[PDB]
Amino acid sequence: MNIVVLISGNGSNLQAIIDACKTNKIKGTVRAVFSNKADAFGLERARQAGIATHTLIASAFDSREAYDRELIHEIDMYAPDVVVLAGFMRILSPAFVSHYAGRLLNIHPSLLPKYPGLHTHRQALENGDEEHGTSVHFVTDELDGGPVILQAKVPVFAGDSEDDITARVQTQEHAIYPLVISWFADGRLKMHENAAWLDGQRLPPQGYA
Amino acid sequence: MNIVVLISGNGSNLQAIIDACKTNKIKGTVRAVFSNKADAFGLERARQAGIATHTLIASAFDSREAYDRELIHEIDMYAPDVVVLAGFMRILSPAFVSHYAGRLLNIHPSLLPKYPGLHTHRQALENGDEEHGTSVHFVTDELDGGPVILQAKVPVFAGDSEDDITARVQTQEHAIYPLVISWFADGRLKMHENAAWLDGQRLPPQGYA
Ligand SMILES: Nc1nc(O)c2cc(C[C@@](O)(CNCC(=O)N[C@@H]3O[C@H](COP(=O)(O)O)[C@@H](O)[C@H]3O)c3ccc(C(=O)N[C@@H](CCC(=O)O)C(=O)O)cc3)ccc2n1
Ligand SMILES: Nc1nc(O)c2cc(C[C@@](O)(CNCC(=O)N[C@@H]3O[C@H](COP(=O)(O)O)[C@@H](O)[C@H]3O)c3ccc(C(=O)N[C@@H](CCC(=O)O)C(=O)O)cc3)ccc2n1
Repeated sequence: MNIVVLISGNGSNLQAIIDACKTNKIKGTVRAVFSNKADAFGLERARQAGIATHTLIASAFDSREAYDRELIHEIDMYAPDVVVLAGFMRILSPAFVSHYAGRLLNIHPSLLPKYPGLHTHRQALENGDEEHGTSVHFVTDELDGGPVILQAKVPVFAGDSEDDITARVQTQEHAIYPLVISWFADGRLKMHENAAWLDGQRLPPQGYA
Repeated sequence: MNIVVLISGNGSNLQAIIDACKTNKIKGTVRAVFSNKADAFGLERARQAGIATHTLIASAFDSREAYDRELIHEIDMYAPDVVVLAGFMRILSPAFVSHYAGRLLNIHPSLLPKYPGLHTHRQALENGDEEHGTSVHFVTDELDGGPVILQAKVPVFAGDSEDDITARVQTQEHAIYPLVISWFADGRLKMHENAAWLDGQRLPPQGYA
């Protein structure tokens, strides 16, 4: 079970994945870590774990197509069974999505379909939401990004700051992302016809419940 | 690509495999190492590499069936895509072979079908063979042990001690076992109907040539 993780920053989710592989909770290994930002601390987490790292900077390519062409080329050297987006903040082209159809995962910090874009925590707090959360989903060419596999909700209280909420959501992420990856590694989770199936059961719109 | 290696001694072949996974020559990872001997140095090589180790001593079991039942139970916790026998000096039962059918590899220190048993080096020298070598094969419940995938031959000269020939063959082992495993990891090597196939072609009785 070869895992390739794509990141853009801190890498706390990447770390939770690395940790779960080490305990064998995830019966697999992170073979390589890719980042579109050279200064991402996630690259350091990978280097300290003895994991191969690669960085592709946008300015080194003259088109989004060329960038993804090289990205696919480099990722495939590791023969990934699953490609995991963990804080990767760069849109992946349809060609990339198709190439890894059914084996591309993403984690989005909101209770989809709400706040499908950027600044999710900011929006939750400013709109005074009572609940917030995160969603792990299969990435497809669909307009909504793909079928949700699992969500985690967290309460939002009056005094909470954006950092308070962000950290609270990330704690859930560190738990559900490795869990979802373990379901995939175990062959229990599969994507088919733009739908997520767990243990042969078609999952509802907001994931396993 | 999860690899589980079974050993009984030194572990030099295990090391060559670990090294090839590290360089990504083998697009996979050794997830666990099993030994039927607590004193095997190979276990130290594994521990130093941060690889989970397990030892199953024969005296702790009252039947070959019970021993293999536990071995299967423990190996499966790592969800191996390939089980690699590298110096494992204990016969595996038909149930074990069947359980890992098509994904069980072994390396034998002789140019099969010659000297299919023990003390191969001793025999090659005593009979005055001008050639000796090693054979990697898929393990099946057949009388010959399974289809040969690849062999490596070494010349034998007058004046060579059993230690000389053994070391010479060992050098070839370290080259061909990781190669064969890389072919399996790349999806190029498959076992179909007790025969070995590389790139869709049925391999010769004595392996790839
Ligand atoms: N085909 C496809 N489909 C999706 O659904 C994608 C989903 C994402 C993630 C995200 O929705 C943010 N949605 C995901 C998100 O916010 N991820 C959160 O990250 C944290 C990481 O924590 P950690 O590092 O401690 O683990 C975690 O808590 C995790 O939940 C998304 C979308 C667009 C852009 C973007 O327009 N980028 C511009 C550049 C912008 C700029 O740099 O200025 C571009 O030109 O491509 C960036 C991110 C990225 C690529 C995708 N690609
Ligand atoms: N079903 C099945 N089929 C096969 O073909 C098997 C093939 C083997 C390997 C071997 O042929 C030795 N043939 C293989 C062999 O000699 N391996 C060589 O080892 C070196 C390791 O180097 P390294 O450690 O530095 O990497 C390398 O150069 C490598 O090629 C074989 C045969 C019989 C016995 C045995 O009768 N054992 C008794 C007694 C056990 C005891 O005393 O405890 C038993 O009761 O089971 C053991 C090994 C083991 C289990 C098998 N099981």
